[PDB]
Amino acid sequence: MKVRASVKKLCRNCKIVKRDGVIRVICSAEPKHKQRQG
Amino acid sequence: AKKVQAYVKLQVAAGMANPSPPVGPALGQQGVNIMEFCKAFNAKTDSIEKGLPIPVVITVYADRSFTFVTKTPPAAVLLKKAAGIKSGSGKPNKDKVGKISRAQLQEIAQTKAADMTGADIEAMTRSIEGTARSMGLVVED
Amino acid sequence: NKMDRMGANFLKVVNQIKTRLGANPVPLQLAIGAEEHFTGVVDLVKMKAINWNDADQGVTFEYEDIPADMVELANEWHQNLIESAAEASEELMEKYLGGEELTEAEIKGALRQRVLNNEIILVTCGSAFKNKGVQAMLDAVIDYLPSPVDVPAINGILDDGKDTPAERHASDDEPFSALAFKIATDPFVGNLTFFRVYSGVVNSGDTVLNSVKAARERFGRIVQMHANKREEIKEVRAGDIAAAIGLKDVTTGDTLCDPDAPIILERMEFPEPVISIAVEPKTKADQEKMGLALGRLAKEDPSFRVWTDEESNQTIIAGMGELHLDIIVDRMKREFNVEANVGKPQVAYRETIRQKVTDVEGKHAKQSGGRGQYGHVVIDMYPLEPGSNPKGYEFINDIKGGVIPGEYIPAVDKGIQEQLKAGPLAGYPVVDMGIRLHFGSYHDVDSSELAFKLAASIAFKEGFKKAKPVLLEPIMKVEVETPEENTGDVIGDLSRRRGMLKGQESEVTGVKIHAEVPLSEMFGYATQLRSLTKGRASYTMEFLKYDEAPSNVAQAVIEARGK
Amino acid sequence: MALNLQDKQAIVAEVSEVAKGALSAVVADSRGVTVDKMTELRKAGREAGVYMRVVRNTLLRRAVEGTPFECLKDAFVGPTLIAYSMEHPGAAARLFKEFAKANAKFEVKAAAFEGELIPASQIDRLATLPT
RNA sequence: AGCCAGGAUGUUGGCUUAGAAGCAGCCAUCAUUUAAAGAAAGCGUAAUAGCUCACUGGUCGAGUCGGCCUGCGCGGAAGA
Repeated sequence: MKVRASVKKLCRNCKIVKRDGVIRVICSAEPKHKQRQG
Repeated sequence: AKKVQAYVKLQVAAGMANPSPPVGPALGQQGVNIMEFCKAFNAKTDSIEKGLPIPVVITVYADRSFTFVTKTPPAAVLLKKAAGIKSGSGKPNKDKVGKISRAQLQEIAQTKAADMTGADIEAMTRSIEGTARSMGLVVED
Repeated sequence: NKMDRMGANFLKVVNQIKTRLGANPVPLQLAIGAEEHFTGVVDLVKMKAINWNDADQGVTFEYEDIPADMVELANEWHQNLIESAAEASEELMEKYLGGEELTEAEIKGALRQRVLNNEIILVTCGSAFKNKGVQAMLDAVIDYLPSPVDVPAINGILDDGKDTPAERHASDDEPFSALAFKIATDPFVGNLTFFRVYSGVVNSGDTVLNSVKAARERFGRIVQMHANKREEIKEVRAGDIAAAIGLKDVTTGDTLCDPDAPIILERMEFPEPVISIAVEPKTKADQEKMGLALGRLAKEDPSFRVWTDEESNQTIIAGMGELHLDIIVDRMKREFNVEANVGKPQVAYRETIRQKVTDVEGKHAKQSGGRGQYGHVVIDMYPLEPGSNPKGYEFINDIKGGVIPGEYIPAVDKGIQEQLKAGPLAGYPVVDMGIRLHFGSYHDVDSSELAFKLAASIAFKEGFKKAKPVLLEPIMKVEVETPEENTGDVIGDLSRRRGMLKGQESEVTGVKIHAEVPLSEMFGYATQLRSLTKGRASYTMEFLKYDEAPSNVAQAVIEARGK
Repeated sequence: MALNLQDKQAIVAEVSEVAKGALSAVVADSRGVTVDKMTELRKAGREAGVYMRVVRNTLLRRAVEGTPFECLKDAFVGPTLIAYSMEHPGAAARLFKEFAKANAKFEVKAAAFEGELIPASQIDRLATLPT
């Protein structure tokens, strides 16, 4: 998981969820697009 | 079992019967062999194309044979061997992009309307006209 | 083998052999227990279950009763074996049709005949590590595999081929007629030649005429083997494998016999290697001490070819995989104590003009102060398309002005021959090249062709470089036959390399795919090919054309010498 | 855009072609082959006429509000997609013949010979006309 | 919003003429066939496969979709 401080929707199927105060990106296509903190 | 679902689009032109030699080997598995290497093309394509633009067949039958609903000559080879000019893509901006006439389009219908049809023989005429014309340009006749 | 391991099954393996390879396997055994419940083997002829003993004590058998957990399936494959054996001949079918089972002896003989005629394959199970099933496999070895004479009689041939020129068979009276099938490297006595005596009797020191290699040989000793230990024995007879010592001329596949000539045995076939690299010892002084071991190894092994190179001074070798060359390089370091550090084979670039002819001259004379006489010729640099003249050099004469001396015109072509072989681009032989000549200067005295040749040298080296030939790189015609699982994958690798491709045709058991690849890239291509398709691909690499490609590796020789 | 005003336009524009001629059809969205579908709507044109308009702008209520100023029961677009095909030449013309031939042969659905009707009399085809 | 499905046989494109593939480089080229042909979207894109840029009629009945400014927040934010 990337831990970049500026997470975006890098692809089509990368969505933005807000688990536990932190904004996480859960990508359903390429697990390279899992980025951690908003 | 169906129409051409062996769509490995690669072959020689209609000069030498679907020569793999000019097809190239990026084609995975399909079954071209000595059963139908020269089966129907060299028999009933002599009025279609011999050494000009030719999209190739990938058709196979339903009873261990090779048969399909065959069609007539390719339009981009009829309205281009009757037009002289071999343009189209490649130089479509500053030069003449191929000779496409109205009688050329009606003749392209008359030549490639055997089983290659559309909403009518006139719709297939619009088809072969888009063929001759959307190569990039046309001739003034 | 290896039933003892996790997920191991028997009927699935039987189905595998039945379906994939195309044969017909019949169970001669059924296994009691799959992974660790494996405790022994139940049979379908004896119809009794064997439970071997504990670790490394599996010598015993302890014949025991078939457990009821497997009685039904044992009965099913028993009857299936019964009918499949009765399938051998008619008198075994009707007797069974009468409501009576055949007996062990005739089932065994009938199946054994099936194996002789190569119709069937029998399967036995076991676990060579837990020491179970080995003896019961030996049981099958005895009961079903042909003995030397049970096999059809060997097809011997005279110096000419017929249906039965030399009907040979295993006999103490038959002529000594055998096949030297294996050589081995022995440092002590030089070589060590295995041979399987098809027919006859031969003794120590006795004569033998090498029917193929056209010489007579002798047997300094005849040693049968215990996997390494050479047992000294007096003589060897038919059906008895042995290793001959000292016979010099023979290599693999040759046929050794008496003077009565069953000279031609059928085979002279061996595969072609696919990997190639070059080698070099601790220093270039030991090169003969390296080529010597290489010669021994190439006389021992057929597929491994020591390949002295003419273009460069390297010694390249060819094998059938990364592992085979690896044993060879260590075996070379180990048995022949000269270590060779390895690299890639050098490339084979080339030179030729595109299409254009260019007019050029080169002038210099000699005798202004009374010296010897000169030469001078005008030339124009026309190429032909790659592959136009099969002879790499074609000439047309046009001398009309300053006509060079009557015995000097052919030497002008033969001197531009030197410039062709020289290849003023990077030293490489210019190919398909042509030169046309027009002018010059002469008298009716003794001029020097060498001056015309140097003159032609300056002319060649300028006019070629300014007519802009092409610096080509070796491109090979490739053929690869691989199953339909990784056609796309192997083609992908090829295109990532330099993929120029030929076509596609579906064989019975795969796909026919040919292509065009650079020899600068195909070096280690074999291991990668097999790794991309589990090693189910067949392929050979051969030359089709030379061609150019944008590459900054094109200056190595230019760096070593030349422009 | 499938708008309400443009739909009030297109519904009447599709109802006029059946208010001047004869019966039409539809075709659902369940199964269509490449060559079959292309050349088959092609042959629809070549047999019935250039009056083949596979348009689906007859929403199960939009048609019932725009076309149904007469024959108000036109909410039979509660079936699947609509590939319309009217015909000018006679009552239930070669277009309706294509409908009947494609309802069950070499196809998925051709509107199950629902057709249309200006007369809409008792349930019987028109074949009591010997010649 | 969820449930029913349809993208060539002119077009290995007239094509960097062995295509670079019915949707690689490369040019453009709806090409009527439209609940549709882009000479294309993720998988074969150097190949077909079954899912399919796109698009829609069916389904189903009250809200619905993106923006712009903005109050207040959140992550950024790790020491003895």
